[PDB]
Amino acid sequence: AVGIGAVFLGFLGAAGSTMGAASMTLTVQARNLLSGTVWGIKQLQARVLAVERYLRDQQLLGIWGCSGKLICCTNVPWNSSWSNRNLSEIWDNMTWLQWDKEISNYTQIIYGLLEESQNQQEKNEQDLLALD
Amino acid sequence: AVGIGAVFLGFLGAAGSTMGAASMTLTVQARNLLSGTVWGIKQLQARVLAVERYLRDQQLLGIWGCSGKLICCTNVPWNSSWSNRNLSEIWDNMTWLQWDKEISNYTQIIYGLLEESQNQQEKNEQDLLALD
Amino acid sequence: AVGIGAVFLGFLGAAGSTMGAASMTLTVQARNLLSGTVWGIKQLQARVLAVERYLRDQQLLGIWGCSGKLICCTNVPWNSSWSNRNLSEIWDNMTWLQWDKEISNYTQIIYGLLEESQNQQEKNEQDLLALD
Amino acid sequence: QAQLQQSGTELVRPGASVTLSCKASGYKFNDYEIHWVKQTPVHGLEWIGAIVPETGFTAYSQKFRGKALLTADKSSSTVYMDLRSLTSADSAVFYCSRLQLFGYFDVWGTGTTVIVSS
Amino acid sequence: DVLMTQNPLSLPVSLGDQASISCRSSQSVVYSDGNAYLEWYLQKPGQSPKLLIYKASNRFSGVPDRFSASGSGTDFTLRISRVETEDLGLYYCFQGTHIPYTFGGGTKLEMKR
Amino acid sequence: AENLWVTVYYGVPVWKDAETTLFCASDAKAYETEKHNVWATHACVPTDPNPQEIHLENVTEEFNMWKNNMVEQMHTDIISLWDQSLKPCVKLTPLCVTLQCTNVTNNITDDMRGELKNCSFNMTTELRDKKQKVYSLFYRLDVVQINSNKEYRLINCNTSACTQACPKVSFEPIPIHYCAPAGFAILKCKDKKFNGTGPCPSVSTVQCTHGIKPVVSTQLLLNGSLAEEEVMIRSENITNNAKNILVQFNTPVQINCTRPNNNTRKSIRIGPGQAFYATGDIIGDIRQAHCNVSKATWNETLGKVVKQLRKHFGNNTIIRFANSSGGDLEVTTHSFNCGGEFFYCNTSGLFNSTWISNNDSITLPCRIKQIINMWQRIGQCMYAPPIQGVIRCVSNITGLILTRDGGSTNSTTETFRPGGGDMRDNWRSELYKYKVVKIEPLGVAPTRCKRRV
Ligand SMILES: *[C@@H]1O[C@H](CO)[C@@H](O[C@@H]2O[C@H](CO)[C@@H](O[C@@H]3O[C@H](CO[C@H]4O[C@H](CO)[C@@H](O)[C@H](O)[C@@H]4O)[C@@H](O)[C@H](O[C@H]4O[C@H](CO)[C@@H](O)[C@H](O)[C@@H]4O[C@H]4O[C@H](CO)[C@@H](O)[C@H](O)[C@@H]4O)[C@@H]3O)[C@H](O)[C@H]2NC(C)=O)[C@H](O)[C@H]1NC(C)=O
Ligand SMILES: *[C@@H]1O[C@H](CO)[C@@H](O[C@@H]2O[C@H](CO)[C@@H](O[C@@H]3O[C@H](CO[C@H]4O[C@H](CO)[C@@H](O)[C@H](O)[C@@H]4O)[C@@H](O)[C@H](O[C@H]4O[C@H](CO)[C@@H](O)[C@H](O)[C@@H]4O)[C@@H]3O)[C@H](O)[C@H]2NC(C)=O)[C@H](O)[C@H]1NC(C)=O
Ligand SMILES: *[C@@H]1O[C@H](CO)[C@@H](O[C@@H]2O[C@H](CO)[C@@H](O[C@@H]3O[C@H](CO[C@H]4O[C@H](CO)[C@@H](O)[C@H](O)[C@@H]4O)[C@@H](O)[C@H](O[C@H]4O[C@H](CO)[C@@H](O)[C@H](O)[C@@H]4O)[C@@H]3O)[C@H](O)[C@H]2NC(C)=O)[C@H](O)[C@H]1NC(C)=O
Ligand SMILES: *[C@@H]1O[C@H](CO)[C@@H](O[C@@H]2O[C@H](CO)[C@@H](O[C@@H]3O[C@H](CO)[C@@H](O)[C@H](O)[C@@H]3O)[C@H](O)[C@H]2NC(C)=O)[C@H](O)[C@H]1NC(C)=O
Ligand SMILES: *[C@@H]1O[C@H](CO)[C@@H](O[C@@H]2O[C@H](CO)[C@@H](O[C@@H]3O[C@H](CO)[C@@H](O)[C@H](O)[C@@H]3O)[C@H](O)[C@H]2NC(C)=O)[C@H](O)[C@H]1NC(C)=O
Ligand SMILES: *[C@@H]1O[C@H](CO)[C@@H](O[C@@H]2O[C@H](CO)[C@@H](O[C@@H]3O[C@H](CO)[C@@H](O)[C@H](O)[C@@H]3O)[C@H](O)[C@H]2NC(C)=O)[C@H](O)[C@H]1NC(C)=O
Ligand SMILES: *[C@@H]1O[C@H](CO)[C@@H](O[C@@H]2O[C@H](CO)[C@@H](O[C@@H]3O[C@H](CO)[C@@H](O)[C@H](O)[C@@H]3O)[C@H](O)[C@H]2NC(C)=O)[C@H](O)[C@H]1NC(C)=O
Ligand SMILES: *[C@@H]1O[C@H](CO)[C@@H](O[C@@H]2O[C@H](CO)[C@@H](O[C@@H]3O[C@H](CO)[C@@H](O)[C@H](O)[C@@H]3O)[C@H](O)[C@H]2NC(C)=O)[C@H](O)[C@H]1NC(C)=O
Ligand SMILES: *[C@@H]1O[C@H](CO)[C@@H](O[C@@H]2O[C@H](CO)[C@@H](O[C@@H]3O[C@H](CO)[C@@H](O)[C@H](O)[C@@H]3O)[C@H](O)[C@H]2NC(C)=O)[C@H](O)[C@H]1NC(C)=O
Ligand SMILES: *[C@@H]1O[C@H](CO)[C@@H](O[C@@H]2O[C@H](CO)[C@@H](O[C@@H]3O[C@H](CO)[C@@H](O)[C@H](O)[C@@H]3O)[C@H](O)[C@H]2NC(C)=O)[C@H](O)[C@H]1NC(C)=O
Ligand SMILES: *[C@@H]1O[C@H](CO)[C@@H](O[C@@H]2O[C@H](CO)[C@@H](O[C@@H]3O[C@H](CO)[C@@H](O)[C@H](O)[C@@H]3O)[C@H](O)[C@H]2NC(C)=O)[C@H](O)[C@H]1NC(C)=O
Ligand SMILES: *[C@@H]1O[C@H](CO)[C@@H](O[C@@H]2O[C@H](CO)[C@@H](O)[C@H](O)[C@H]2NC(C)=O)[C@H](O)[C@H]1NC(C)=O
Ligand SMILES: *[C@@H]1O[C@H](CO)[C@@H](O[C@@H]2O[C@H](CO)[C@@H](O)[C@H](O)[C@H]2NC(C)=O)[C@H](O)[C@H]1NC(C)=O
Ligand SMILES: *[C@@H]1O[C@H](CO)[C@@H](O)[C@H](O)[C@H]1NC(C)=O
Ligand SMILES: *[C@@H]1O[C@H](CO)[C@@H](O)[C@H](O)[C@H]1NC(C)=O
Ligand SMILES: *[C@@H]1O[C@H](CO)[C@@H](O)[C@H](O)[C@H]1NC(C)=O
Ligand SMILES: *[C@@H]1O[C@H](CO)[C@@H](O)[C@H](O)[C@H]1NC(C)=O
Ligand SMILES: *[C@@H]1O[C@H](CO)[C@@H](O)[C@H](O)[C@H]1NC(C)=O
Repeated sequence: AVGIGAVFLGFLGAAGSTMGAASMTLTVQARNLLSGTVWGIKQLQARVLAVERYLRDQQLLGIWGCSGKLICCTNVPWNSSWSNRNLSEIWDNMTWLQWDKEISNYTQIIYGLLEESQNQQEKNEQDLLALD
Repeated sequence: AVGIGAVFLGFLGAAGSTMGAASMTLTVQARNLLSGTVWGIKQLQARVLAVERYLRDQQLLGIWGCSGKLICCTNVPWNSSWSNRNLSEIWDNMTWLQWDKEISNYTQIIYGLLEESQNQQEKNEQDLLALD
Repeated sequence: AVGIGAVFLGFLGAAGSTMGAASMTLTVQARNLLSGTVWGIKQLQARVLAVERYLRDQQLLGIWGCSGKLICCTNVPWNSSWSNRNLSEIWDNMTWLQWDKEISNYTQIIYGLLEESQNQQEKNEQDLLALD
Repeated sequence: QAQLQQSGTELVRPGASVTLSCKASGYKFNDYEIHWVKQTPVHGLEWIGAIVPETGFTAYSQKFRGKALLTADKSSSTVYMDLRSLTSADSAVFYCSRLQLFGYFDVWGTGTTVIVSS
Repeated sequence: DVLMTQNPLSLPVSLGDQASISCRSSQSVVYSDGNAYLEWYLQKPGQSPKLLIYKASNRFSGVPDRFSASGSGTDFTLRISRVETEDLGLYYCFQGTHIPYTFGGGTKLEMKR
Repeated sequence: AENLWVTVYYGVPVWKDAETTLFCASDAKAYETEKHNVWATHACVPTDPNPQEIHLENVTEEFNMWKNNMVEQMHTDIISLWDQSLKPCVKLTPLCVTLQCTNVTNNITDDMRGELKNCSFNMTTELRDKKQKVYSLFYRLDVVQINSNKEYRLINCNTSACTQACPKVSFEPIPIHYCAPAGFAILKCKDKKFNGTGPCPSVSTVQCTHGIKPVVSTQLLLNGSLAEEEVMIRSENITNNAKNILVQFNTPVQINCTRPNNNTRKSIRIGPGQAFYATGDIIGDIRQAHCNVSKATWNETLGKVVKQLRKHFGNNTIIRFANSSGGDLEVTTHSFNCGGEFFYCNTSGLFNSTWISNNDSITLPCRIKQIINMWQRIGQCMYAPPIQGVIRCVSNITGLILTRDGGSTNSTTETFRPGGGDMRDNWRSELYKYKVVKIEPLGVAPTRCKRRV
């Protein structure tokens, strides 16, 4: 038998699993994002829009200093205001859908903090490079 | 009041400011680059061309070893022939438009030097990795 | 005279040269990949498909931890099963076409090994970052 | 020495929950995934669920989804089933079995005869 | 969903003869990878099920050449030659490609005296 | 340790409700010739075989078959396919001419008196300076008298010119699969008692939907999917009588429709490369078209739907079935296409019953038309060429489209009448279990990581 693990390795197969376990199948969704007269026009528009969305996401990741990485550790400390929940709870009980629902309110704040942290790190790198 | 700083943070808001100050709003233009029957065909062609231009710029940056960075320090020394101007002058008096007008002549030379420097650094990395 | 080196620096100019020598003209092909009613529709479809192919290749490279690099050294050891051939033979006698013909069978195995190695390295980085 | 050990017989009242076990020994626990099959004479052999100890992924079948709760402990190399709301139809023999990706049920357990009676 | 039909319910056979078990799938079992994961399992009275053949063609581990399986897609058949006393038990066919997996109806091998 | 930091994840399995442009897929076998079909699409890519369906454990999703997209898209795609299949065909502008019609008393039955007219008219030939006197048989529903002599004209001549359907193109529906593009997923509700709206505890993700046949009909869903467990009553707002009630059967009801007339086709050259396919003399007796359903099977099915409706309208309620109140022929009759012929059947015998709180067949007569106004549009009419021989088709009644009448106060009686006309309800009966979501691969979560300086 193939086994039920292949299901876990399928597209969105870990959507119901704990986010800690779902963190091991990021590449599946990441690759699915680029999978590949009026009807042709509509199909082409959809493809172009998908490409634009992927490029915007990649540009954001690069702007945070996370270019080329699927998991990127940052310098922004976690605020208890966003979520006072424990680490074990988050990474062994909840799923990414539940977590997204919980933290959807603070997402823009976190994005701005990441941008500011990357800018500060870039200028600190440039200033230490003003010193060496 | 919102304040005049939000104007500085707008698209091209720093076009008239000193390049030293304009260096702190690069992300605005970088993000604007990806902002998002005959009429539909023309719009789609424009979008595809914009995507192609952005990808060409990113490929160039990567070819210089500057992938994912908005400010990238390099190993290519600055030639006095390109501009004998001081550092304070450049980064506290001129703007990026004036500077582009001044150095438009040597841009291809600088690009070739950056490519050669990145190739040399890559092969030196590979050769030190031939030694470790 | 311009010299025969400019031919070596042309598109596919090193296709017949030894892969060791052809490794010094990767940027030419890399840049050519992005070079730039029914007829317009077909041209637009071709351009979109080219962009999608380039983005898929870049995503693969990033998934292997090789983002932004044309030559990327990895942690995956070379299996003698794939090719028992020597190093001098490969990099001073054969060409990339011959080598591709030889190793076409094991390409997917190597790709999977690269993905697994990058995942292991990413989680080891995250775990050492669980320790610092 | 790959072997799977499970409890022999558990007698409980209807409407209660029972916790079985399947001890994995003699082989790396992580690599294989443990499946369970019931042995009954009326419904035949049926697959209940299968767990991967690494990620904890739990796959079930609609024929026993819900009440069936499967848990594992990596440290002790154990897989358990917690079956709730038992009825007379649940009295059967449960075999815990191991499997590998694109593999086969090479080794099985001794079975666990469960009786639902007050 | 994948109904695993096994016939006959009982398969009388004399010692040293050949017994054939037929097992038909409702739909195709071939997985995307190209392999068909259909397995035959035998349960002796008082013993847990034992794997016999995996992939519907490969022998589990030095199982007798008597135990040979063949078929394709919808139809799969298991053949047992030179029936011995140790072959008594219930034969079950099982497919392992589509979730939920299912077991065969079951064939009861009966030796003849 | 207590100091937690933001970690960025790309590829997270999270999604949101979204609308996109799904791409159709058709079975590979459909590519074996038979390119002459209204629904045969070159755009539709071959169906990926051994389709994979991943079950999402512990996932609960909110579905809404009534606000669902991917039904409007299906309607638009079907309409566009219909128009595309009609572009190359002959435009019947010359057919808008005076006709000298007379009754066909040629071994007709009492129920077919005046239904067919024998009309003679002058027609253009392949030469611009020559005219031909020709005759054709026209159904009374297609000709209107204009006022001794008796002159008629085609019903459409004061609205638009009809486009003759290409005789080789087939109207037989073929399954069509809708597939999600990159960055999107299709979620299927696997609950077998799902009433079309609200949470769905059992969910799965599929690359493409099941093959949905674009069957066009009214008052009766034909050749559709069947409920797995029980008859399903689905409505946007059951209390609101203005909302149609979609009924899905668990077992099909066979309906046998035939056109017993042995029709003869006649080709008339309208111009250079233009042919008009007229109806010649009918070989044999002339008899009414009709459809048959089993009396006992229909009674059992009606009892079951009544049982399921009482759950919404109280146990001690009188449930009545009545025929359509009125409207155009399309909505007041069970419309459908049977082997290229368009039927309009009087279902007054199917919906004639009152239910108290505690080998025969039903023959319902049908009428034929050749001028067709599809999709409730005006100004785009299609002329259906006649078909030689006897027409016969067998279908399954897999559901109903009902409408409840507004009662004063609580009159302990509810009367339901057949409805339809809007084909979006026909697609909605097959796409109720599907929804489209957009992936949101970017996720930020606390981890005990920190980056370097
Ligand atoms: C619900 O679903 C049911 C079943 O899917 C469906 O009933 C079926 O409808 C189709 C379409 O009308 C029927 O197919 C037609 O069948 C007749 C009869 O012959 C068939 O059956 C015999 C005996 O089984 C077979 O031996 C034979 O091979 C056929 O399968 C055919 O005469 C029809 O062929 C003509 O039309 C085709 C349209 O594509 C053409 O491709 C074909 O070439 C034929 O046209 C040619 O000949 C014509 C006559 O000479 C001529 O006028 C044309 O110009 C052309 O030259 C067609 O294959 C099928 O039999 C039905 N099955 C049953 C069991 O009834 C229901 O219609 C459907 N309900 C709804 C509402 O959609
Ligand atoms: C719809 O209405 C049209 C009218 O336009 C009908 O078509 C006419 O049908 C009648 C009756 O079938 C036809 O009359 C018959 O014509 C046959 C062919 O005509 C040739 O032969 C006659 C001499 O007989 C010539 O004058 C003529 O120019 C042709 O060369 C004749 O063979 C028939 O004669 C037979 O019957 C008569 C009856 O008295 C006998 O005396 C004869 O000996 C012989 O047995 C007969 O005359 C007429 O031709 C048709 N006209 C056209 C234009 O088609 C359709 O039938 C009608 N359809 C329906 C469904 O109602
Ligand atoms: C959908 O289908 C239903 C039935 O399945 C139709 O309902 C029927 O509609 C007709 C009207 O079209 C009703 O009228 C019946 O007409 C018969 C024919 O009438 C001719 O013959 C009589 C002489 O017998 C002449 O007087 C008359 O002028 C016509 O020339 C009548 O014979 C019927 O009368 C019978 O019943 C009455 C009442 O029981 C007796 O008194 C008579 O003696 C005779 O036995 C009758 O009048 C018919 O009744 C309707 N049927 C039902 C069951 O209600 C729908 O109209 C149809 N829908 C559409 C849109 O067409
Ligand atoms: C098709 O075209 C023909 C030819 O134009 C039409 O026939 C013509 O019809 C008119 C009027 O019906 C005829 O005029 C009448 O002639 C009679 C007989 O002499 C006379 O008594 C009347 O007072 C009137 O003048 C005309 O003669 C006739 N011509 C021919 C050659 O037949 C025909 O009506 C058109 N329509 C159809 C359906 O054929
Ligand atoms: C299909 O099934 C869904 C749920 O399975 C039905 O929706 C639910 O309908 C009930 C009432 O029938 C709603 O309860 C009501 O809630 C409101 C607000 O809390 C309250 O004020 C009312 O007194 C009543 O308790 C329930 O909220 C609602 N759930 C959802 C998710 O919408 C739906 O009515 C069914 N439709 C059909 C046609 O069967
Ligand atoms: C499903 O349909 C029913 C019936 O159409 C809806 O209930 C109706 O809701 C309207 C409000 O939109 C009620 O009208 C109001 O009535 C009160 C008291 O009579 C009056 O003071 C207001 O000015 C207004 O006219 C109507 O009475 C009520 N009828 C019934 C039978 O409930 C229901 O809201 C619909 N459900 C959804 C989810 O839309
Ligand atoms: C729908 O059902 C009606 C009956 O409700 C069918 O009408 C019946 O059709 C058969 C065969 O076409 C007729 O049989 C004939 O009977 C006479 C006298 O016995 C015999 O001499 C003929 O050789 C032929 O066998 C029958 O008379 C006729 N009427 C009745 C009342 O049975 C109709 O055919 C059905 N149509 C469909 C599409 O199911
Ligand atoms: C609609 O038409 C179909 C034919 O395509 C009818 O099915 C056929 O119905 C006849 C009955 O006249 C069946 O013949 C009978 O078979 C039984 C055994 O099932 C036998 O005991 C009888 O003596 C008789 O020979 C025939 O088998 C059946 N065939 C199929 C494929 O269904 C159907 O009854 C028609 N339905 C209506 C409502 O008119
Ligand atoms: C729904 O069923 C009712 C009852 O069966 C139908 O009512 C009947 O409708 C017919 C035709 O509309 C009436 O026929 C009569 O025809 C003569 C012919 O000239 C006409 O002069 C009369 O004014 C009348 O239309 C029949 O009398 C009538 N019967 C009753 C009791 O109302 C109704 O037509 C059916 N509607 C549909 C859409 O099926
Ligand atoms: C809808 O249902 C009604 C009632 O179930 C049907 O009306 C009934 O039709 C039958 C059949 O003709 C009538 O029986 C006949 O009565 C006459 C005397 O009037 C008798 O001479 C005949 O031998 C036969 O027994 C019945 O009286 C009549 N009842 C009523 C209240 O109208 C109606 O035909 C059905 N309509 C359809 C389209 O099925
Ligand atoms: C209308 O409803 C009838 C009855 O529900 C449908 O006929 C049924 O079609 C299915 C699928 O084609 C048949 O199952 C098949 O059986 C054969 C063995 O004969 C098996 O080899 C296939 O793998 C499949 O399981 C089913 O037997 C058949 N029912 C009967 C009584 O023959 C029909 O498909 C529906 N659609 C129409 C009429 O358009
Ligand atoms: C030919 O058909 C016409 C109808 O198209 C018959 O004329 C009358 O039509 C009305 C309705 O339109 C009926 O109510 C009458 O019963 C019909 N007959 C009469 C005499 O008015 C006409 O009778 C039919 N026969 C002929 C020879 O023309
Ligand atoms: C409809 O009428 C046509 C008349 O053309 C019939 O076709 C004839 O059928 C007979 C007997 O099968 C043959 O001997 C003739 O050669 C046929 N002629 C033609 C031109 O095809 C046809 O069979 C009739 N249809 C039905 C159902 O009775
Ligand atoms: C956390 O949020 C509070 C409230 O917005 C704010 O005052 C504080 O500065 C934040 N701290 C960090 C580390 O983000
Ligand atoms: C600067 O430019 C001059 C003139 O082109 C050239 O000779 C010299 O090598 C250049 N030096 C550097 C460091 O670029
Ligand atoms: C540039 O800096 C030097 C510092 O030694 C100074 O002498 C010179 O004047 C400056 N340039 C100008 C244009 O003043
Ligand atoms: C090399 O290939 C052989 C045969 O597939 C395999 O057994 C071995 O593990 C491989 N080793 C490496 C380092 O890839
Ligand atoms: C590869 O190098 C080894 C060095 O020990 C040598 O013995 C061998 O001959 C070389 N391969 C070939 C094909 O000569």
